[PDB]
Amino acid sequence: DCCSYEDRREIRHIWDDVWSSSFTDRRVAIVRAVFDDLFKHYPTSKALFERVKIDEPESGEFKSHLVRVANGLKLLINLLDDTLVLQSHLGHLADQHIQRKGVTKEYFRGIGEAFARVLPQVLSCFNVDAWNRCFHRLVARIAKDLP
Amino acid sequence: DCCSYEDRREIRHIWDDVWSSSFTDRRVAIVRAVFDDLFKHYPTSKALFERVKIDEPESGEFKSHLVRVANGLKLLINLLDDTLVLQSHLGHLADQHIQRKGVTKEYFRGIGEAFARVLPQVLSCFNVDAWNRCFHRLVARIAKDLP
Amino acid sequence: EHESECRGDVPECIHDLLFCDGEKDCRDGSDEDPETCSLNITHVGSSYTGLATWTSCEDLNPDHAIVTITAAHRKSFFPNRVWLRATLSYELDEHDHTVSTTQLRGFYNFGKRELLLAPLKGQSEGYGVICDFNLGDDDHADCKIVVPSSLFVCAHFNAQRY
Amino acid sequence: RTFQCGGNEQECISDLLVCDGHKDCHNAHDEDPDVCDTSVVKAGNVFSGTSTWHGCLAREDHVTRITITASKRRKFFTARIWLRALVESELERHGENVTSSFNAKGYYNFASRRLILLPTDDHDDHLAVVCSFNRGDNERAECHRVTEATLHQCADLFVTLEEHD
Amino acid sequence: KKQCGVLEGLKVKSEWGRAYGSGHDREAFSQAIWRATFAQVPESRSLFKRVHGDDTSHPAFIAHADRVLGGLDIAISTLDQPATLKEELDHLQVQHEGRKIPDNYFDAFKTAILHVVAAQLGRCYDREAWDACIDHIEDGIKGHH
Amino acid sequence: KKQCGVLEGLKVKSEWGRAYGSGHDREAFSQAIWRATFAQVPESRSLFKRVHGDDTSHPAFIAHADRVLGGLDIAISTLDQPATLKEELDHLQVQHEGRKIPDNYFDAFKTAILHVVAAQLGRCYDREAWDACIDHIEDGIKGHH
Amino acid sequence: HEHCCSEEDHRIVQKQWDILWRDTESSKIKIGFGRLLLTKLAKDIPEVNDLFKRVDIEHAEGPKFSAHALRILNGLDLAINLLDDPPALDAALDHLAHQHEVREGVQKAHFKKFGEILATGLPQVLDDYDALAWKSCLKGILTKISSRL
Amino acid sequence: HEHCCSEEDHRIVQKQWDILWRDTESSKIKIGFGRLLLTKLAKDIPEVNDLFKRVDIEHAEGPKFSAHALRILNGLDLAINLLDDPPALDAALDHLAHQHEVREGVQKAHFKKFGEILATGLPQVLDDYDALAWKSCLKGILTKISSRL
Amino acid sequence: CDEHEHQCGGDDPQCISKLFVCDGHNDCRNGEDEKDCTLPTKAGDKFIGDVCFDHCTKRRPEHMTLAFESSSIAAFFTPIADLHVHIEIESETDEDESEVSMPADGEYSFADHRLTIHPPEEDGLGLVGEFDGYNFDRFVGHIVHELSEEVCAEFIFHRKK
Amino acid sequence: ECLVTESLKVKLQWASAFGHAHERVAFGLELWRDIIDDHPEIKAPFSRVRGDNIYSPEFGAHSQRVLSGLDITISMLDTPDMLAAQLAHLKVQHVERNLKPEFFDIFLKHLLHVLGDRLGTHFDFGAWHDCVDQIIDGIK
Amino acid sequence: ECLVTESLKVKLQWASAFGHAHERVAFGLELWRDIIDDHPEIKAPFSRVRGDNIYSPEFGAHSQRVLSGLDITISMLDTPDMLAAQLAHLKVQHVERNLKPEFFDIFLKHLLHVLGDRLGTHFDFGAWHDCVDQIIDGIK
Ligand code: HEM
Ligand code: HEM
Ligand code: HEM
Ligand code: HEM
Ligand code: HEM
Ligand code: HEM
Ligand code: HEM
Ligand code: HEM
Ligand SMILES: [Ca+2]
Ligand SMILES: [Ca+2]
Ligand SMILES: [Ca+2]
Ligand SMILES: [Ca+2]
Ligand SMILES: [Zn+2]
Repeated sequence: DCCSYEDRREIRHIWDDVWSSSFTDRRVAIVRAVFDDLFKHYPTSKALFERVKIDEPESGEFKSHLVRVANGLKLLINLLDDTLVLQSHLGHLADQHIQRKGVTKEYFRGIGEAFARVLPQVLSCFNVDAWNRCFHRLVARIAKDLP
Repeated sequence: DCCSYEDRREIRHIWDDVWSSSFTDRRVAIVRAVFDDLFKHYPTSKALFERVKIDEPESGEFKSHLVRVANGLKLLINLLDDTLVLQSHLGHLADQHIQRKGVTKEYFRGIGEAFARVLPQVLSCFNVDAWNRCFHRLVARIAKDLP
Repeated sequence: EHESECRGDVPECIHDLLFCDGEKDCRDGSDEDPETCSLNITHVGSSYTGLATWTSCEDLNPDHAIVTITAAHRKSFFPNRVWLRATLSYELDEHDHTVSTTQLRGFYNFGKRELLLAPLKGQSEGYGVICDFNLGDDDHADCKIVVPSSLFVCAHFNAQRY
Repeated sequence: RTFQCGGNEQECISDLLVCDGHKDCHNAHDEDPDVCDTSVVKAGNVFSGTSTWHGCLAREDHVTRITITASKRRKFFTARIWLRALVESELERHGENVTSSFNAKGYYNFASRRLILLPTDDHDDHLAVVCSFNRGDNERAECHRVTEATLHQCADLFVTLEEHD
Repeated sequence: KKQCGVLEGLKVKSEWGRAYGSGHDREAFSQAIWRATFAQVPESRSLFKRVHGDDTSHPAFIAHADRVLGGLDIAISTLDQPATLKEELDHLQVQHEGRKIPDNYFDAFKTAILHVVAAQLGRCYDREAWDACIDHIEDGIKGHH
Repeated sequence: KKQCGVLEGLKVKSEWGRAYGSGHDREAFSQAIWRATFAQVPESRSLFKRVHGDDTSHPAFIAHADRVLGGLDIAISTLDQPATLKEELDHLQVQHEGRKIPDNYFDAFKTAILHVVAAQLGRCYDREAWDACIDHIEDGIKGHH
Repeated sequence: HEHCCSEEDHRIVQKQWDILWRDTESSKIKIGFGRLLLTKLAKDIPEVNDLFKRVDIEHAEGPKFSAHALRILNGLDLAINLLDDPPALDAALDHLAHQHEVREGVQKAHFKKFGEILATGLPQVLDDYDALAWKSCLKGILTKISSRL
Repeated sequence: HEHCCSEEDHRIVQKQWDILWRDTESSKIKIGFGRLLLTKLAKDIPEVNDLFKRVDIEHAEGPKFSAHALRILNGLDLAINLLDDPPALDAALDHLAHQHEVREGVQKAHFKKFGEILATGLPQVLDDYDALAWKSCLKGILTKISSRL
Repeated sequence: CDEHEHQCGGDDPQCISKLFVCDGHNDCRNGEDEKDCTLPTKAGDKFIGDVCFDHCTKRRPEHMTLAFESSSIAAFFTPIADLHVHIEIESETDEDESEVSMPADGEYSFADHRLTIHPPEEDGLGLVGEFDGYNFDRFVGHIVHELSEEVCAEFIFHRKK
Repeated sequence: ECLVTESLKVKLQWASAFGHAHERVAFGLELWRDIIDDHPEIKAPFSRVRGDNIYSPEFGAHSQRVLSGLDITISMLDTPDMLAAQLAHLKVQHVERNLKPEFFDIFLKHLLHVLGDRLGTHFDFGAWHDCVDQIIDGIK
Repeated sequence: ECLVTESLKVKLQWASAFGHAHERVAFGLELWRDIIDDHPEIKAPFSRVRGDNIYSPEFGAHSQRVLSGLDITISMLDTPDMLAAQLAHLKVQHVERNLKPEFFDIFLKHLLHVLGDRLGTHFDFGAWHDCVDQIIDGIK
């Protein structure tokens, strides 16, 4: 349960395969497919995003959201080489979720499972373990005070 | 009695061995050890530094002095690749000693001997000749009008 | 990249996907002469070893690496590749002699004269391995234990055959 | 400063073990007799060759003659052959043929097959000579005259062991 | 063993990007594929008699091949836009109906593609996924299943 | 032939910096030194029976070695701070008194260090200087002269 | 559990820890740094002051302590420099465990704190610091050292 | 006495003196430069004007002198370009001595001055100038040239 | 050795000017500069080149014959032998079928076993083949832009025996 | 006016310029430094994220978060419905502070200056100005 | 406030940034240029050392002398008794001229700006500001 440097390298690459195009289309479908798996398992969470209009999947008010989530993840990964900064924004990323009433420590462990089930389908050569390891370290710090 | 380019290179290296640390301690002890040899041979000169309180070796008012001397030498050597500038600051360095009443042309030839006796003890692989050559060229110009 | 030179006197470059496919693709046909399409390397039971010195994925101090071929067939209609399966084994504790043995899948590229193996998918996700036999003959190779995912070099070992 | 072992079981060893008597490499190539042939620099061996100057002296292409005077090998530290040698340089100066020679002390390192010869404090300022026996044999070596400090290369010198017949 | 859905599409669409490539890699990629196809069903050579199917290396055929993959590109490159894909496939469907092409050949051509693509991608390549999608694309050209 | 004074200290302190080095160079530097020591006085192996002195390459001993040089570092690294050095030496002095270590061994160990250091520094290395200082440091550990 | 402080991980630590000893005045540094590190420990947990009493921690600049500052700081060096040889490092650390076992008063919570302190200090002297790599390694070290209390 | 204008020394001079002849219009340069150099000499020491009278120094731009400007400036070239072959350079310069010996009126003090002038001029056309190296070499040259007067 | 110098090899190297190789004077201690002065491409000889990389020739031909018509060495300057060569070419398209035999001057420098064949057509394209040193029955022929010296065509030439 | 190509051009150039991992922090830093030196009035609202010391991790984090958002917006230039939404979303996170609309005109000035260095002469100033502008006004 | 580490950090970074031989003159030059372009009022007191032409040897010399002193001060941050003395010594060599105390605040601004470029993102702004500042006030 330690995010090794090698593992970081693994991810810093794995990502370059999902976050290839500079066109929303792809990243969207993936992040979406991730959430759909979160909702199919922890339906409760669904309600939390009425603010962004999840009832209107193709809304755009919501699509944009998905992107922000995606990009927020992108930002994390693309910080794995600058530890100190990552450690800070990682905190800031927590606070943005602590003030979001209704976000459990569980929902996170849930979205984690999500990726681990989606990613292995959108690209080949996915080191599920390596991902899982460093993703957990990231999640843990984000929802340390969330439950 | 010509300071060759090779010789300059020799020194530009020899120095990097004495002026290693960015901590006074070392350079101090060396420059001091140099002066102690100047005073043991030309005791007259001693008096010249009452202004900096040589009577208080560990004073600090004096230690700082030693450093300034050291650094002034450092500045010289680290200029050997920019001839034209060296030739000017070399003059400026003279004027700072001509206005210092009591500084003979001799005392300089004396501090020259000093290094040539000290340096070979603080570091190995010291090309005494090469040093001597380029040090003389430096001294000559400094005390051209000093006697 | 993706091209290797004919073995003829003329250093012509043809695509990897064209060596040993039954059709003279090189100016002189060097891409089809036996000295090129020798299966000598991909022969069942073939084994190459050297001293693996790790530089990126495991404590381990230089130990013995052994990539050996376990089975290999060549689809009748697609000769360019000799699909195969092998095993990569490397010593763990030089003292009690524990040793890791991961099963691999992959092929052998006639063009690049390179052996490319990766883990079978679902077995502790171990390592892969790339061996170049550009050393002149069919018994010496420049192998490097990689991480399947990114082909990033976990360790390197110059190997010999037997 | 490291020694590469057998092309099969490749691995690095510090030249402080280069050839010390204890099997350090997996293939023990760091004790293989042929690596530590004392004969490379056997006392009495003489190396000559032309010294072309391009760095610290206005000398005409002359010849240098490195000849090993003596050679001790500490029984408690074999990794190095300590040795004394005589360096002569038959060069032409004002008028006729002169000879600028000096006594040297140094060592031979098996790992790199390097021979370093420094002047025996000969206060006449002579350039330390340095030879590498990278040529596949113990007969020929690639040398350079250098400043003991920077090791800056003043001249190129390719020597060959003189025949004894 | 799997259906060419949303994800499996994105995967193939991506992997195809790498395998297809460009320039010479392409002129060969196609070459390889066809050789693999014809090697399986030599009978089919007769259909491309119009575009020098006798000599796979003839410019006419080279064009043809590079031209075929072209469509396959459009197909794959739009597995995430059912609307459009539908159209391209339908378009192809037409250029093909009329020619007595047995489901037998399409099968071989798929196999060909798969084997070559696998050879080209080395390690990162999901077989089932491609199979599923190449299938869905072929179905759209035959009309059958 | 010379005393470990102010300058001779600075010299050794500096040269030691180069010879000591780090990482593997270190793990070897120490290795070499001990091998040279034990080769001189095999009798002494008996003292390090506790830390696998029988096999110089055993981790336990590797540690020990790397651990010893460590102190020597502190010693040398403070030849310009009599106050502190004094302390470190004294500290060592204790960890050693009690063990029947003859001035005979220290002598060999010094020789070892010197020979290895000389082998490591190539050309820029003052023998007398080191001898003088290694001595002063050893004296501070024995209590004798 | 085996991905903690990996080859790359420590290869990094080692590289970064070396940025420090570039200048010959290592003593002045090691001391000052180690001095501060121990001080800031006694600051957050005083029951420590009594443990380091033996080494005159009362006089931070006092040779008695300065020497100590080295020994410890220098021990950490040893640990780091043996990171690429687990068996050796292991032994090296186990030994450190015993040297702390017989020093009553020293409890685990002390190391946990020292670790946090060390982690906040390093990045202040090293411009290039990889928190993740370091924490991973420092943990393994500190733990094995206090595994006897 | 043998460390003056060493291999590195002149290797430098040579390299720096070449920065000049990069463009094909060397004539325009050599002339203008040599012209100025001689002019600035007659400026500080007039008894010179009479020596160069023979070459119509009165008309600086006059072909008579422009040609001369070259010959001299070009001779300096020869000197510099033979710096890496002492025996040749020697001979080459000795010859120049004789060409000046039979020209009465030309005294040593002239060269000393021309040297100072040349040393103040070069650095004005060459961005990369190593005063030390040049002075060393120019001295050796100027001296050997005037060693007959 | 430097850019414009010839290496004499042996167990004791010596750099001499390329203008001295095969000049009649023994300039090198060992003599290399004078013991290997045999002209490879001499009158009557023919060389067949097999293309393998052509990005400029007007015909992008499969082969290319190189016939040496005449060759004469100036009695006082042995380091360079002047040649007269006909570069033959067998092209064949759909709209036509051409044959060519462009003539060009050229020299061979014993200095570096490199024959330079001046541009035949006024398209700034010349041939430059450098010999092995020991072979002389096969040389790589680079077709270049004289002015630039850009390589844009490589042919392996074999002596037609 | 940012049409179809004028976007792709930026979307593409942004890629090369921005970069990956550290290469970015470097960019962000270089950017904000030039901005703050020109108009020190900005160190004010950046008080929460240690704007006094831009080299600090606190600010560094911020720096990155910013550029990231910029990345998003740029990656939405082709899809209007998402951009219009995203932009509106950003405007809110800003309006809540005393922000002189001219600050953005400044930010843009530099962002272009910097990309100018990074991209060189190929830098399609036109495309960017026309395009990034459209992203600023939606937040100004 | 410049304690023990905050110094070593500077002492260390100064090393890499400043450099050796020519690398320095380059630094000095780059520094003074940026300073004089920002506040040409300074070309005044530098009249003695041809401040009009910073590329001149006369000024070049000066430039170096300056940086050197800065080196000294920095190398004394650990030893207070020497610094306090050295600083006092520098104050004198300056006070004798019409020197607006703000000039130094300027000098500092740039010295940091420059080191920023040289050192990159690793540059410990905090440490420097806290530390070099103390050196200026002792001369201001
Ligand atoms: C993989 C880790 C996650 C990342 C990287 C992430 C990222 C983000 C980001 C960047 C925002 C938008 C902040 C803004 O622009 O105002 C956000 C908001 C939010 N996140 Fe997450 N998030 C993650 C996981 C989760 C999980 C597991 C939940 C729980 C279901 C969650 C619930 C929310 C909610 C409801 C919002 C508010 C959106 C709104 O109404 O504007 N997030 N998240
Ligand atoms: C190796 C050459 C020397 C160098 C590089 C050198 C350097 C210096 C420097 C930099 C200063 C300080 C100027 C200032 O900051 O105000 C100085 C001052 C002075 N130098 Fe030298 N110096 C050298 C040799 C000598 C010698 C041989 C003497 C004669 C004994 C001498 C006597 C003095 C004196 C007495 C001062 C005045 C110090 C004071 O009262 O502030 N210097 N020197
Ligand atoms: C998914 C696979 C296939 C795709 C995407 C495909 C695509 C194409 C395309 C784009 C053309 C060129 C149309 C034109 O520009 O005129 C073409 C032509 C043709 N296809 Fe296919 N095709 C596929 C499978 C097959 C198979 C299995 C056969 C039979 C072995 C076949 C037989 C033909 C023939 C004979 C032609 C016309 C040749 C000519 O132009 O004379 N195709 N195909
Ligand atoms: C200047 C040279 C020497 C220095 C600096 C020195 C330093 C050290 C140090 C630091 C230790 C480890 C103490 C600990 O952490 O428990 C040690 C242990 C020891 N030293 Fe020395 N030592 C020196 C010479 C010698 C000599 C000459 C011998 C005898 C051949 C010797 C025998 C021992 C023994 C047997 C141990 C204890 C081994 C154990 O831990 O079981 N030392 N020495
Ligand atoms: C990773 C950091 C640490 C290392 C590597 C380390 C290293 C050392 C070393 C080398 C000694 C000296 C043994 C000797 O030569 O006799 C020592 C002693 C000691 N350590 Fe640690 N130590 C560390 C952390 C701690 C912590 C967290 C505490 C705090 C309670 C602690 C408390 C002590 C005490 C009280 C002594 C006794 C010193 C004396 O009086 O001689 N150490 N440590
Ligand atoms: C290093 C610089 C100098 C060089 C290399 C040099 C070179 C020459 C050369 C080549 C000639 C022409 C000889 C011929 O072709 O007949 C010449 C002539 C002469 N030089 Fe110099 N010269 C130098 C310095 C001087 C100086 C310092 C004086 C100043 C008094 C001087 C005075 C003359 C005179 C008067 C002539 C006679 C020109 C005539 O009327 O033909 N030269 N010099
Ligand atoms: C077009 C470029 C800009 C974009 C895309 C942008 C984007 C952002 C983003 C995403 C945040 C982070 C919000 C969060 O996660 O808490 C932010 C915060 C902020 N922005 Fe901007 N911004 C831009 C320009 C500006 C300008 C011109 C100013 C300068 C005065 C500014 C002032 C702020 C402030 C003060 C904050 C909040 C700092 C804090 O979190 O304490 N932004 N900006
Ligand atoms: C913190 C950085 C500074 C340091 C450490 C410093 C250091 C020095 C030193 C050592 C000298 C040379 C004295 C000599 O040898 O004669 C000098 C001279 C001088 N400084 Fe500064 N200085 C600094 C900042 C300033 C500033 C901000 C100004 C700009 C107005 C300034 C104006 C002068 C002037 C006018 C001189 C005398 C020039 C001359 O020699 O004619 N200094 N400074
Ligand atoms: Ca073929
Ligand atoms: Ca390792
Ligand atoms: Ca050994
Ligand atoms: Ca000849
Ligand atoms: Zn000699």
